[PDB]
This record gives sequence, C-alpha cells and structure tokens, in this order.
Amino acid sequence: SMRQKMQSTDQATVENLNELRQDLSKFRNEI
Amino acid sequence: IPLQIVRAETELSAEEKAFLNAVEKGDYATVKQALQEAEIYINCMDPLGRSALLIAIENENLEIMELLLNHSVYVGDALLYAIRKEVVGAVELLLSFSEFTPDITPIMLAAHTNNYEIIKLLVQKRVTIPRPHQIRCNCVECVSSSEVDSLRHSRSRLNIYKALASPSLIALSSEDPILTAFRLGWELKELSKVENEFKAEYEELSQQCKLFAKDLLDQARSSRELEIILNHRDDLAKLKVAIKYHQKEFVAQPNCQQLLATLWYDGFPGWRRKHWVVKLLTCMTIGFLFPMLSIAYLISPRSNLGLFIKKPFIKFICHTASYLTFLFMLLLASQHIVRTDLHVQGPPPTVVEWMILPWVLGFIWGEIKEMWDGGFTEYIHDWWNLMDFAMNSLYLATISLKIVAYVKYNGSRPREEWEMWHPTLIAEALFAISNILSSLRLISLFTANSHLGPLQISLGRMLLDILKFLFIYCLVLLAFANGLNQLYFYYETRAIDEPNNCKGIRCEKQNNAFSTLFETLQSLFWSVFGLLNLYVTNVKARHEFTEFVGATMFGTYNVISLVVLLNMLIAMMNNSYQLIADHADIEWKFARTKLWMSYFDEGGTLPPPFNIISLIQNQHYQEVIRNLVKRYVAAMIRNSKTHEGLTEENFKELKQDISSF
Amino acid sequence: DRIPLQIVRAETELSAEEKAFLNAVEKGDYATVKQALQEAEIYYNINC
Amino acid sequence: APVILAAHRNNYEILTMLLKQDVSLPKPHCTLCSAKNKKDSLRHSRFRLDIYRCLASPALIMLTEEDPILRAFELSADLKE
Ligand SMILES: CC(C)CCC[C@@H](C)[C@H]1CC[C@H]2[C@@H]3CC=C4C[C@@H](OC(=O)CCC(=O)O)CC[C@]4(C)[C@H]3CC[C@]12C
Ligand SMILES: [Ca+2]
Ligand SMILES: [Zn+2]
Repeated sequence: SMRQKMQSTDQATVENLNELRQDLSKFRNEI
Repeated sequence: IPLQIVRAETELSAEEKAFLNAVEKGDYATVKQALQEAEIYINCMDPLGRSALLIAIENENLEIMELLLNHSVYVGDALLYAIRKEVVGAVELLLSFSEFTPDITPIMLAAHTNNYEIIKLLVQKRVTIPRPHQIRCNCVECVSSSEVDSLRHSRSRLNIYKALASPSLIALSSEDPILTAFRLGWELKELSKVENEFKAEYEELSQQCKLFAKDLLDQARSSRELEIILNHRDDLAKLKVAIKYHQKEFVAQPNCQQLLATLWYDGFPGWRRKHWVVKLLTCMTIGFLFPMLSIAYLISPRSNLGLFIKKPFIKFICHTASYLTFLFMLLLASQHIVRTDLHVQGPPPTVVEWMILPWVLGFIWGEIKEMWDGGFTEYIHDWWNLMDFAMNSLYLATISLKIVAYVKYNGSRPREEWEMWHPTLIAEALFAISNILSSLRLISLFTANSHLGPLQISLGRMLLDILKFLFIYCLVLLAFANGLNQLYFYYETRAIDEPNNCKGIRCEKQNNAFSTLFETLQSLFWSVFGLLNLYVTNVKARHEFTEFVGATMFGTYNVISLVVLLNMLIAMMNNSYQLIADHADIEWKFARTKLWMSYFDEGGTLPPPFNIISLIQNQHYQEVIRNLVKRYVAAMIRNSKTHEGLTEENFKELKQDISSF
Repeated sequence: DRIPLQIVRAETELSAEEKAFLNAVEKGDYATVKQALQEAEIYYNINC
Repeated sequence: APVILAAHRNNYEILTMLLKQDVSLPKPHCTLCSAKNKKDSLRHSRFRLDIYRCLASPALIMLTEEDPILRAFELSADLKE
C-alpha cells in the first residue's frame, strides 16, 4: 500500500526509458 | 543489539532469475526465448507477488499478454489489476496475499476508479451490482451477517454505496441522473449518522453527489432548456424537489436565481434599473393602498386591480403592511387614553381591542391552514412556526380568561385588594407576553434584503453553540446554588421582621437571598449582571465562620462565571463566525428562495383582516438530458486527458520511428 | 436483490473501418491515412 | 556506519541487502560517557540522535522486530522522554 502512496506520477518510468534510449545512442557511435 | 532478519522472502531460482528479467525489459526476441523456455518446462512471481501476467500488463505489451494467455497461465485477478491500472487496451484484451477484498467485482472497481471508457466497456456486458438493504433493516440475513462478522458487513456496504455514487455510472445507467443524484445524496447523508465509524466517507460521497448534480445543471445553454429541466414532473417541480432535499448549491445557481427573480418581480420591468429612492417610493405607495387592493380582489378577482394583488412582490408588500399596521395598533393599547378606569374587576373590551380582534382570528386561521395543508412534519421544520404557535396559544388563553373574568366578576373593587391569582392580572400578563412575541417576528423579513439577510442568517447559525455553553453553565449554577442554599437556609427570616415588609432581593434592602433554592437560583442569576449587593452574605447573628464561608463561595462562583466562561465563549464565538462567514451567500440565497416560493401559490392571497371574510414532456426531457451529459463528459475529460496524451505521444513517437529508420 | 445496469441513452457505434482510420490518425502514420483516404475515394469516412 | 545512514533514508531494498551480513548497533545510555562529554559534547549529542533516528525507521522495525506494533509503542514513549 505504501508504494502506491508515493509512486504515482511514474516520472522515473518514462525517464528510465529515456535513460535506456541514451545508453543505446551512446553505444551506437562508440561502436 | 545486533538482532536478526525475522521476516524475509523466498529466493528466486535460476529459472526464476532468468524469468521476469526479460519481462521487465520486454524485448520480443527475449519473449521468443521465454516461449522456448516455457516449452522446455512462467508462473514465477516477483517479491512484490506479481506474476508474469500482471507485470506484462504493467509493461503494456498486448502481444506479450496474448502469448501468456496462450500458454494458459493463471489469470487470477488480472482483470481487476488492469482495471486499477486504468489501461483500456489491456482490459479489452482480457475481455477478449490478495490485493483486493474478496467482495470486489470488476464493475465495482471500475465505478470506484470513475473511468468513463472502462465503465462503458464493462456495462455493455450487462453486469449487475447487488442492491443494499435499508439503513434500519432487521431481517434474518442482516442480523446473521452482523453478528457473524460486523467489520466485513460494514466494509461491503460501504464499498457498494461508494460504487453506486460514481458520476460516470449515474450518467450512463440512470434514466433521471438529477433525481438519482438528489436521492443518493440524501440517503448517504442519512447513513453518516447511523454509521458513526464511517462518517467522513459518507459525507464525502454526499458532497460528491451534490457537486455532480450542480455541475450537470451548469451546462445549460438556453432558457428553454432551463425551463424544461426545472419544470419536469416525474409549477417548478424540480425546484421544489431540490428544496426538499436541501440542495443549496443547486438552487443558488445564477441562472436559476435569475429565472426566479424574473418570476418574482412580475409587473415591474427594469426594477434593478430604477434608483433606490424610486424603489422606496414605489414600495411605500404600494403598501399604503393595501385595503383598497384587498377589497378590489375580493370583489373583482379577474379585473386589473384584482390581478394586481396576485403578483408575488405586491402580495408580499401588502402582507408586510398589514402586519406593521397590526403592530402599530398593538402599540396604542398601552396608551392610558384607551383605559378609562382601572378598578373594574371584569371590564368589557375597549375600542382598540375590538379593532385587534379580527387580526388575531385571521392569524389563527392562517396558521391552521398552513399546518393542515403542510402536515405535522413540515410545520415543525421552520422553527419560526413554533413562535407563531406559542403566540396564538397565548392570545387564545388571554381571550378565554378575559371572557371568564367578565362573566364571573360584576363589581368594582380597589386594585390593591385583588388577590394574587385574579383572572384579570393573568390575562394582562399573557397579553404582554404575546405582544413581546409578536413584535419579534419582524426578524423573519430580513432575508428579503441583500444587506441584512446574510447577517441574519449568520446570527441564526451561531445560536446552536450558545445552548451547548448554557448547559455547562447550568450545571455550574446548580452546583453553587445547592451549596449556598445548604449553607444559608438556617437563618431564614419572615417578612414581618424586615423593614417595609420585604422578603427577597427585589427590594431596596436585599434580604433572604439564599434562604430557598428558587430564590438562590434567582440571586445567582442576577449576579452575572452585577445587580446583587455584597451585603447579602451577612448574617444577623454575626457568626464569622459562616459569613467567611459564604463570601468565599460567592467569590469563587463569580470568578468561575465571569472570568473563565465568558472569555471562553468569546473565543469560541470568534472561531465559529469565521467558518460561517465563508458560506453566507449560498445559505442566504437558499433562504430567500424558500421565502419567495411561499408567495407564488394562490392559497394565501388575502392579508389577515380580510382572510376570515406525460409522454411528450418526457421525450423533451430526455433530449435535454442527453445534451447536458455529453457536454459534461467532454469537460471533465479535458482536465484529465490533454497533458497525459501530449506527453505520451512525444516520447513514444520518438522511440519507434527512429528505430524503423 | 440486484440492480441491473444498462445503457439508457444509446448512440450509434462507428464501423470497423472508421475505427481503424481513427486509430491510424491517432497513431500519426501518414501513409496509412493516405491509403485509407484513397480507398475511401475509390469506394466513394473523414466526416465521421 | 553505512547501515545507520541507510535507515535514515528509510527504504527497504538496500536495508534488506545490507542487513543480510551480520550487523550490530550499540545501544545508547556511565562514567566513561561522562569523560567523552567533557572532551566534545556537541559530537556526543549528535551521535545519540543519529542512532535513535536509525532505530525509529519504519522499514527497520518491520524487518528486524518480532512485534512491530509493540515496538512502536515503547519507542514512542521512549523518545518523548
Ligand atoms: C426597527 C423597528 C423600529 C421597527 C420599525 C421598522 C420597520 C418599519 C422596518 C424594519 C425592518 C424592515 C424590513 C427590512 C427589509 C425588507 C425587505 C425589503 O425588500 C426589498 O425591497 C429588498 C431589496 C434589495 O434586495 O436590496 C422590503 C421591505 C422589508 C420587508 C422591510 C419592511 C419594513 C421593516 C419591517
Ligand atoms: Ca406560519
Ligand atoms: Zn435485511
């Protein structure tokens, strides 16, 4: 119950997706 | 102290380690690998307890969920979790430690979430919600459930009532959403008193229902739609139903108030445009001619003058003028010019009393008609009506006692020789009390003014706490009165032994103040206003201990009464007024609407001296309701949807088109 | 002992082709919308 | 101690992992403590408050105590004094 109390905006879900995207982009040019 | 990990979680196996990791990532090649692993063998759960299906639902990958269903994993409560997550696609796909209580159904959860699209989807399948029993139901099942498990019973009832009060569900499934909102709000308000444990939840639900009804009314775009809504009968029937259910915000809507104003001010176009001096002159000249208008209506009810008094504002002015004339005639009775002699035991009525008699009969007949027509229950709600009943009863008692005194006594006698319980004295006292009660009724006319109305309402709402304070003060007063009377009752002295034959504290030399309980209560009452002298605690026998104890008790009573309680009351009244001031406008408008509607009817046209002498309308209503609901749904969607939609379209569009390129 | 729930005011539902066109418009695929509109012109709805 | 700072943040995942290895925490109050207070009283007071803030962590009580309801009752009366 407590997790839903503060984890509701879910900004760190789309932000985590953006972080995966940036890691993939950095790998691309680096390789 | 080092302590230990008393509570832990079962470790994940190698297969469990491999699984839910690709599921969190969601790569479809890893999904093919998971399918291959399943063929090699899926139901493993994360430490949160969510299986593969639930976390796949969270990932919002419909293909993954479809593949999981093909593998025939345990569905469990996946539908409820999808409804809670409020994702339409997963709910549609599913249609094609337990988190929730066992009584929860998908439709109840959807109504709890108040999602219009999901509720529309589920209600297409024709789901049902169990109906609740009465608030005071005493049957076999209710008693068995309450005795076996009361907490679960209360929780189930609260869940059902919370599901039934969803604005989206009411809009979709109710034939008359406004009436349903009214009835549900009233019923939920009544349930809060019986179920004291869940008072806040029921109050919140009732407030939500009221707000939904008001916001549904707020979407009218023409006067024709407003008339159709307000005049619907299952004459302003809907307005009367709203008044009956205490829908203050619904009544105080500006458009409804404008319609009521144009109904009330009939015959006076552009009344607001006129300067206030012109308004005052018009009111005075209209109220001056009340007898002529009353007679004209009595003779020719359908002529111009006859129709003049049928308008609500003119009728109100005439009634006010008649009451003011009655009060002015009451003021002339106390003038000594009326009373020729004061030594007649049984006197005949004077001229002023003869003039006052028709008004008294008129008021009694009006109150009888009001009570009989409205019924006993409606009559007591006013509170003001109680005053009317008391005044009329006192007037009747005065008349009866006057007749008895006239019949019985037939001779002149000095007034100082009359006994204590002479009928004339009782009649005079009752008449004076009746005059006091009659003069205080003019406060009820303050609600018609925009300046003195809200103040009168606010002062009315502040009289509830003063009584609660007075109860505690009464306890304190009784305690101290008992103590003082117990101390001082031995030294009671007779009236002969005192100067001028006084006993009590209504004399220049106060005496015997604490000799009886009644006199002690009166003496302690008058000390609040400082009208009791300090020498009343003295004893003729001059005993020092008794006088010291009495003075100490009197001082303690004075300190407690005047230093603590009065300041506490001042602070409490300060706090209460600030909260009341916020909602003064709505309450005043509700009160003025109640006052106005009493003059719309044709029953009480004449003032007190002179009184004693279906399918087509339903089709139109359903058309208007259809338009209002459609506008309301779009407006509430706007606040919820635009920001979320824009944000989702940005990143999602960015992360797939680039991959395709 | 139960409350039946049913839609009282019913509105005509869109066709499958119109819903697919709506989803294509929402998904922002210009090629799919162009093909759908060309097929609509061939068969003789954007006004839906 | 790293565990003390972890309990200050009041979250479950790292607290469970860190406590998996055996970890002790000295209890707070003698003659020896009086000697330390003479040398540095500001540091002594700060350390005691640091420990009690770690002990009053909802995540730590749930994971380490057998009767979390009774532990919250006794600690609350302890901290008020
Ligand atoms: C105070 C004592 C000395 C009694 C003598 C005064 C009366 C003649 C006054 C006192 C209060 C008056 C009433 C106060 C307010 C109103 C509402 C008023 O309604 C409006 O026209 C309101 C217009 C607006 O909204 O501004 C009509 C007169 C009336 C009944 C007044 C009628 C005359 C009353 C009874
Ligand atoms: Ca009345
Ligand atoms: Zn029952």
